[PDB]
Amino acid sequence: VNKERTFLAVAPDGVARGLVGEIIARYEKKGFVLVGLKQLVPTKDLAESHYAEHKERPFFGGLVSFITSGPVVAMVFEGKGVVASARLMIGVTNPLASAPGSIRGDFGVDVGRNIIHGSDSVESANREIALWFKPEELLTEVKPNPNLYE
Amino acid sequence: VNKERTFLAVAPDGVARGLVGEIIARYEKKGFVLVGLKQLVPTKDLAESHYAEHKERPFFGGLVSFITSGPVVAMVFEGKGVVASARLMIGVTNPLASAPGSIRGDFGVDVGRNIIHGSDSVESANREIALWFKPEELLTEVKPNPNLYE
Amino acid sequence: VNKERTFLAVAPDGVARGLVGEIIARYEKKGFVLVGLKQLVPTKDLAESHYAEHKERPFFGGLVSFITSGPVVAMVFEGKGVVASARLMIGVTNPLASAPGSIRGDFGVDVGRNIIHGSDSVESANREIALWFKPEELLTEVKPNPNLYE
Amino acid sequence: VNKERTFLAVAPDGVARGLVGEIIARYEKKGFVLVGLKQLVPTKDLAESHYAEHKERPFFGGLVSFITSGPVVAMVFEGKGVVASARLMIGVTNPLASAPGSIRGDFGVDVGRNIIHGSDSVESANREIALWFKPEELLTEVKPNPNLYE
Amino acid sequence: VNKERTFLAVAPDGVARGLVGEIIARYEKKGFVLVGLKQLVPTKDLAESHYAEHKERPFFGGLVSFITSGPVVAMVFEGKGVVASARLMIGVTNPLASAPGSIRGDFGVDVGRNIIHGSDSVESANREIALWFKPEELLTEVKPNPNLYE
Amino acid sequence: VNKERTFLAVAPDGVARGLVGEIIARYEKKGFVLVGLKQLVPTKDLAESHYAEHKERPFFGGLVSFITSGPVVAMVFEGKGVVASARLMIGVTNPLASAPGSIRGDFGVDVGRNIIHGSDSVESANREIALWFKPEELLTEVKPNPNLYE
Repeated sequence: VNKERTFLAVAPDGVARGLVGEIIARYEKKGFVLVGLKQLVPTKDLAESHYAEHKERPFFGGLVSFITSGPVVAMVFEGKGVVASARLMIGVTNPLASAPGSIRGDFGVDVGRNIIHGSDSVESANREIALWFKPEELLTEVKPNPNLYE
Repeated sequence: VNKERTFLAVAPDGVARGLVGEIIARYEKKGFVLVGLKQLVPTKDLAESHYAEHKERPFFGGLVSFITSGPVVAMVFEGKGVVASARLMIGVTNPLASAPGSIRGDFGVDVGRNIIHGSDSVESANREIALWFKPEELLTEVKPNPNLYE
Repeated sequence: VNKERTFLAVAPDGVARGLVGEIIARYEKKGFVLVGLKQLVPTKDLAESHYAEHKERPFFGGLVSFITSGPVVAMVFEGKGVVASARLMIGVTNPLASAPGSIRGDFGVDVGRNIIHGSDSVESANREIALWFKPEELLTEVKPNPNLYE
Repeated sequence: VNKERTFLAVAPDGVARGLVGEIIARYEKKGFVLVGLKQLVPTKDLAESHYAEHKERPFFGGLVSFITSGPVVAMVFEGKGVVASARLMIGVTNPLASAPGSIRGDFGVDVGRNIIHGSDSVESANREIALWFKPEELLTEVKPNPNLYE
Repeated sequence: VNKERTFLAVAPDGVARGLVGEIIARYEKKGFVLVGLKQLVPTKDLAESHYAEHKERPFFGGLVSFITSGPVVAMVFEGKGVVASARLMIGVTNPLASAPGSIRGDFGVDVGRNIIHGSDSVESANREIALWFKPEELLTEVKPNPNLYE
Repeated sequence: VNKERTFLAVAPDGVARGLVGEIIARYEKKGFVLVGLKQLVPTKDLAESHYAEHKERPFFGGLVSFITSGPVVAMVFEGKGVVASARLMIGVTNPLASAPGSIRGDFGVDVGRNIIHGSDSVESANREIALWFKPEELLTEVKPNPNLYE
């Protein structure tokens, strides 16, 4: 379905470096539709749930600490295969090993400061969206450019 | 003061044409700091107050109708002389008469579809910000790049 | 009317410097629709008529000589106020005095090599189009992005 | 030989989305020389021959139908290894699986709307060029930037 | 003469903000040729002579202090009317009043941090070049793109 | 360590094609810090040592001849994993086989004219830096953007 959605968050380092518009521009050009958008400084509560998956790891605390250290730009994009597509556009965990052309490949150098996060699955996406956004904050009726899907 | 703020709104046509990231990128590069950001579909109530200034004019109704016809990306930027600066970067009322380099000059062709709106004064900016944003939605402590102001 | 059209020609120097896509991209982003397009090496006959206006001037010969010295990319764009708009985007006769943001302002330095030409009027545009293109080479039914005109 | 040539066609969806200049700009920057260029609305006849290879497949009809549904920008580029090079720059069949940096990777989301087509071989290129262009429409003497080949 | 030259210096703030390549790219695209280039941290001695013109003004000290506070990228560009042209591309003294499209117009907000300096005259250019560069550091034989001058 | 450094040289073909600013801009955006920079026309002596590794090969002479045929822009960048990172951003030996997004992938077509060179190892980097730069020409105290490393 072309109605798939994913959650993307530009971390405090991405915001601080002025990469928000550049990042949004990439997904806009790809043809994905913005369904939700907002800047905010996450609470520890939100941060702990978002990173629940790494809670057994020692670096979990560092993650939670940083994400709540400054403004975060939260977004929801809609489109066919957007979850996997968004991840490909982001690159890999290590920005230094990410290919030129991808977001982290073009702008990142440290794992601990890798600019942006994207849901790694539909289930994960579903969870994160309901975590960061209230249903009323999401576009209900969505219509991509008419030249995008056959 | 470098703490001046202005209200910018990418109208439904700007959003529909995928120009949000491109527009945000311009103000980010200029050095202005994003203090508020969110996408939404404005209510007639919000739309009528926002355009209060043209309420005696017949085109007022067309304005209100269009702004509420689709998603709008609302933003607040902070910085020295940002109100006047943002307007210069946008161009003039008629996109066709706007200089290449400005937003409307580069992307617009019709007055009725001129992509983005920016407060025309500090007083107007003050009013519009409190209209579109709740205080809790705005960044309290702001810190621009350290190489921007002497 | 939003059906106005203008003739644009990237001269041999613009082509040689690889500026064709960059130039077309500017008018595409503005919202104008490509109605005709083709690369060719103009004949002296076509060149003399195109520059008829300067035929009494001594530099007329230099113009005709250069335009026929290499490939030229001929185009027709459609849209509201496109004739005047296209000229503004091009800049002024002297590339050095053209504003940054305009085509010649960004890429030119010599009057004798000013990259591109655009009709200076509707009447001139009408004449040039019929000069460079056969009616069958022009798009009949044109439809701009639906978010461009109110 | 640096005189190799390939056929590239921006499909109706690429044209409709205003990606022509952007696409041409990529091949220009790479150093390839434009030998042929023109916009046109293909006839069913031309469309059926162009896609002859898929004529035994059921999706063949959909291909022919779409390519003839709107304007197409046809081009011929010359240069060393241009056929294989152009394909790499385009990406793979599925735009969603194409790498960021490639044309489809940056702008496409659906197989049925993958923006551009490029010959997959020299033999195929030879055939397609003679299909879309008349010999008189192609540049005879070509000269790339002098700093491109040793 | 197309052999005119001007001195351009990206101040410590321009370097710190990662705008060097972007700035050089603008003059390269314009067609001007780089005749000298180097990064360095200026001595007070060099700084005082460079700003000699403002030595009677109280802000003179602030200028000298800042330019020597970090790395500076010094460059010399050659071309027709480059001195006046370079200034137009830079913008005006107040970055906030500079037009979008110009360097300061796109990236600056404070007079005290206006990214780059360019000689304001041929005489001034002549003086500054001999101030920052040794003759052996400048290209002797220069050859612009052959499609730039008639 | 985030203090790793690598040597990058834009060959005469890269300079001649006006790609210096574009190339520097890529490494600046990545977050690497410029520690050394200068344009020069290398002597045969410098050229022979730089290419010492291929001195037993017949193409060695062609390398030395070309690098000394025109201006070269020499640079030193600092950052975590910059040596390997810079190579990834450059692409592979054959520009035609380099991925879109990488420097050679976007701008090159011939092995003998592949725009830029980057040290292939820390040891090689150490050697090349001391070859092209004098210690006094390199920045001593370096400070990347504060949002780059955790």
